[PDB]
Amino acid sequence: YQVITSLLLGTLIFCAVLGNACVVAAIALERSLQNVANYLIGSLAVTDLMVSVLVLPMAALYQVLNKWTLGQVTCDLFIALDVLCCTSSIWHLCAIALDRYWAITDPIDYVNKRTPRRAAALISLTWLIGFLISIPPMLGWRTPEDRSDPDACTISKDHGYTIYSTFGAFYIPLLLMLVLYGRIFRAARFRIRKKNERNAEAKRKMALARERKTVKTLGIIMGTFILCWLPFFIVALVLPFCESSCHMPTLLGAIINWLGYSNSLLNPVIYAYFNKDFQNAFKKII
Amino acid sequence: SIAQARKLVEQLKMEANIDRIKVSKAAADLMAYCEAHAKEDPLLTPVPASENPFREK
Amino acid sequence: DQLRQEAEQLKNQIRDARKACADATLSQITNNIDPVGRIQMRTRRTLRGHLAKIYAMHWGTDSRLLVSASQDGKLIIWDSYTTNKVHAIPLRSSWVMTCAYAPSGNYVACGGLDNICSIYNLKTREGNVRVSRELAGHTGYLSCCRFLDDNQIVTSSGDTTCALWDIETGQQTTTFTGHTGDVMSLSLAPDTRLFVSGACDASAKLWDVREGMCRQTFTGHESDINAICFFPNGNAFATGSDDATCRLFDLRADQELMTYSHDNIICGITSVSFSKSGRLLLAGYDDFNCNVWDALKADRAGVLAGHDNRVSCLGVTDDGMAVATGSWDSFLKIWN
Amino acid sequence: TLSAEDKAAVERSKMIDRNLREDGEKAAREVKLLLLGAGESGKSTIVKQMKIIHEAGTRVKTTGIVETHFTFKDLHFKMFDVGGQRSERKKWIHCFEGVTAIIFCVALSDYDLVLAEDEEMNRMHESMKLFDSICNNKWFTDTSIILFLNKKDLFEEKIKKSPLTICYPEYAGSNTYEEAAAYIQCQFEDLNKRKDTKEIYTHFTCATDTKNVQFVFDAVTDVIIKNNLKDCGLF
Ligand SMILES: C/C=C\C/C=C\C/C=C/C/C=C/CCCC(=O)O[C@H](COC(=O)CCCCCCCCCCCCC)COP(=O)(O)O[C@H]1[C@H](O)[C@@H](O)[C@H](OP(=O)(O)O)[C@@H](O)[C@H]1O
Ligand SMILES: CC(C)CCC[C@@H](C)[C@H]1CC[C@H]2[C@@H]3CC=C4C[C@@H](OC(=O)CCC(=O)O)CC[C@]4(C)[C@H]3CC[C@]12C
Ligand SMILES: CC(C)CCC[C@@H](C)[C@H]1CC[C@H]2[C@@H]3CC=C4C[C@@H](OC(=O)CCC(=O)O)CC[C@]4(C)[C@H]3CC[C@]12C
Ligand SMILES: CCN(CC)C(=O)[C@@H]1C=C2c3cccc4[nH]cc(c34)C[C@H]2N(C)C1
Repeated sequence: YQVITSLLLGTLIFCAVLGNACVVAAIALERSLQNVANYLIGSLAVTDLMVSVLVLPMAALYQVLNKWTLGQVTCDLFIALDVLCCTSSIWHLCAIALDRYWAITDPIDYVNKRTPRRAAALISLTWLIGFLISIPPMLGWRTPEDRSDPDACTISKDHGYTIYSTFGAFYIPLLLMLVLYGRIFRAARFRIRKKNERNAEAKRKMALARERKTVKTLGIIMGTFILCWLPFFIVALVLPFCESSCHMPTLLGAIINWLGYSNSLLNPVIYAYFNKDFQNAFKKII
Repeated sequence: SIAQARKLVEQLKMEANIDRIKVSKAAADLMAYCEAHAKEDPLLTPVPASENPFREK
Repeated sequence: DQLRQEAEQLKNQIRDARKACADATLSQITNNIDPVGRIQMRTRRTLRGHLAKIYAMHWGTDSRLLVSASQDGKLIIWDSYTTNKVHAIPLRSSWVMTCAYAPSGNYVACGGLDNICSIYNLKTREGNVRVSRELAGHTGYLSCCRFLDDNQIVTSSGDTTCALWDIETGQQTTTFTGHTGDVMSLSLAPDTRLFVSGACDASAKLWDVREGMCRQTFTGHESDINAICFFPNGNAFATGSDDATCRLFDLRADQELMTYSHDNIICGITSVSFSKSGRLLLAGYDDFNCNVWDALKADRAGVLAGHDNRVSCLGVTDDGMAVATGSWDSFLKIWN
Repeated sequence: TLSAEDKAAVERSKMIDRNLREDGEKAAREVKLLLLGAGESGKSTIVKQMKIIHEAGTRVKTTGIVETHFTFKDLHFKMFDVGGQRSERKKWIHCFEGVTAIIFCVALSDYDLVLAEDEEMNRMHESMKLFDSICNNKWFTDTSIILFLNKKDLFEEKIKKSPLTICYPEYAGSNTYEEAAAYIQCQFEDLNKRKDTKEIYTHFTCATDTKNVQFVFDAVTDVIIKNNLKDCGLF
């Protein structure tokens, strides 16, 4: 019955924890992996590890047992950690996009003004936004319906709070990431565009290869972010405003929640397990 | 390049007039040096950590 | 002219004399020796702080303080026992490819793509290191320098010529000419009267410091020699080259005794030194590994893996307690 | 351990480490360029063109390596001239691994001239051989090359006087500055075996004060941007 779901959630959590811990350890003990971009990739891995070791076990226990058997206080701590660690992960993706945009568009600041202090500041802002999204519900904005059911762990359904949290956790990061990666896509195309016939043909094949590569990479990043987090936040924005006539199946809600959770497992693959330097460092470790 | 040829041939003839010993004697003199100083070689025979300056004071 | 005829006649005479003096190979003489066996060395200290490739290091006579040179234009005096940076000398030219630490411990020399050997006074009244003298006169990059004394230093540069300097005056007391290619390495005999230099013409020459002429020439390698080091006895020396082979030459036998090569190594040797007793021959390779060779057996006794880019410098303490290998990975490792 | 001398030694080590880290951070903010070329290949002209009003961001003359430090548009450049190193390059060419770009200077007017070592050796052919050797080293497989074609007016006068067929027997075209210059630029670019990894930026050195330095700045910024794009997986 629930043994199959228990095994599936356990292996998902184990894979996420192992991948994030491997990325963090590789950045910690490797000396070439000690720059601003890899610092941001390590902070994202740390946030995903926190997601996988603090939120995912409790979410799986809630899913397997089909009820909350940990207490209302522990339910509030779960909701706070879930929103804080996941908003931090999304805002880490946004900060990585911003750092890439600055590195590609502004080589002068890349050479001169780019320091690890910038990475630390970006991480601090991502965690600060996560706190500003997850803490205010712990202090007010709590209708009695939240604690009205002891055998449940549901987020606040207040329209103002749902708008604030859902927008400032996904939609502002989503719009910012889309704009930044569109500008990066424009800059990359501009850089790619700029017997004799054989050399011209070789250059043209090279240009199309690079264009396909940049389209594939940006598609991978943006599609992973979208398919992992967009389905959940659409439902999180629509259902609070639809008190009735919008009954939510438990299966689909759990699926969109665990897509959001599995974003933390997919992030190390997208940002760490693809670039050459991380692969070389992991092979050197092994 | 004839002036340097005289210097080169003088160098070769000065090198060719040195006294040389048998290779067996040289090998024996290297063996004797290696075996006489083997007990005094920390790298060849591992030293205990008590008097190893790089492990314990 | 016709001088080539008697030149090759003298070459043939030298070869015939060397063959006549060769009665038994070193392996046959040393066959009855029991093997030194597999040797276990682990990194004991990892000196950190260099931010570029390390090209040279040199141990002190006290076997505790070592100097390292790297492309970031720094000359760091380490304390290997406690991993403490005693000094960090900023170099005027960041292109440094050699360094030496004086036997008295008072001075440190370095040189590189700039053709100047800079002498730094470590022990001064104010406690701040200053450039004592800048030795100029070479027309090629300084490859190696060794403090012959507290006032004399012998240099080798990429102008095919080794020189003997007087630090007090700053002039070349003696210039050693005869090499056909760039001189890459230099080693002083323990008696402080002779030195050998391995050059890019695939030959090593023995020089008389006082008399200033080449006593002997050893031509066994098939490529340029990158490293040279006397046997602790002082009657032999080992040479490392890009031929991926190490060769033990004997001064008295005036020829090669042993070849240290393996089928699994095809990368050149960048550094060579002997153990305190001379039984171990330690060589740094371009495959970021150091192979410990049984100098009397031509059998590998151990591998000092642990570097990432390329072991470029390597030296053994005078007391022989430990061996330090610096690499292009910007890390110096004490092995012991 | 708790002794005063040990504490003082560790404090001095920490201070030295802090100074080293500060110096390394300061040095990482500099763009390093390697300047190469033949003997009378206009390297000195390019260097002097760089040093006009902006420089420096009992010493003994080096004559081995010369460092030119200039700043253009808030970018710090260090250009290393190794013309005075009369020795085997392979024993020190690896010291320059990791430079942002290589400024290879070749004079267009030396196609007619020949080297003094032997008459049957064109100076332009020697420059092409040097370019081929330096463009395909195992150390500079990732390093872009900024090619400067100096002496354009002298080249124009020479080709108006002497044809280009002497330097290139396979050349077949009108003796005009545009066509001959394009042919020489294509011959130098065809020596790039690492087409997929590195790019060659060619500029004809001009008497205008800031155009050559502007070209170097544009090439360096393009190299940095493309390196960032490659790291991001977009190039
Ligand atoms: C219709 C037409 C065309 C389209 C149709 C088909 C073709 C394309 C389909 C879509 C692509 C899907 C995924 C492709 C994965 C793939 O091929 O990955 C390549 C090699 O990986 C492996 O060999 C194996 C993967 C990594 C190794 C395993 C990692 C560990 C997994 C478990 C982790 C948890 C347990 C430890 C590497 O990635 P890449 O060569 O595809 O190209 C780029 C990548 O897309 C960029 O994201 C990356 O950017 P970064 O964010 O800075 O890293 C770039 O550096 C670069 O790697
Ligand atoms: C939430 C989880 C379960 C989602 C798992 C699927 C994603 C990894 C998918 C969703 C959209 C996919 C993308 C959709 C389309 C493309 C274009 C495709 O075509 C190209 O090679 C681009 C160049 C060209 O087409 O010319 C390459 C793969 C890519 C980026 C896909 C990569 C994989 C993505 C991100
Ligand atoms: C893109 C890569 C990383 C794969 C990601 C796959 C996940 C999105 C999958 C793997 C296992 C799945 C889970 C397996 C089983 C269940 C139980 C299932 O239970 C029910 O629907 C009935 C009980 C109830 O929910 O009330 C709900 C979905 C859920 C949590 C699934 C949600 C989606 C999960 C986490
Ligand atoms: C019953 C499961 N629960 C209660 C613990 C949720 O609805 C979780 C709450 C979330 C949530 C709300 C509001 C804003 C947000 N940003 C990031 C997340 C977030 C994470 C997100 N997870 C995936 C599901």
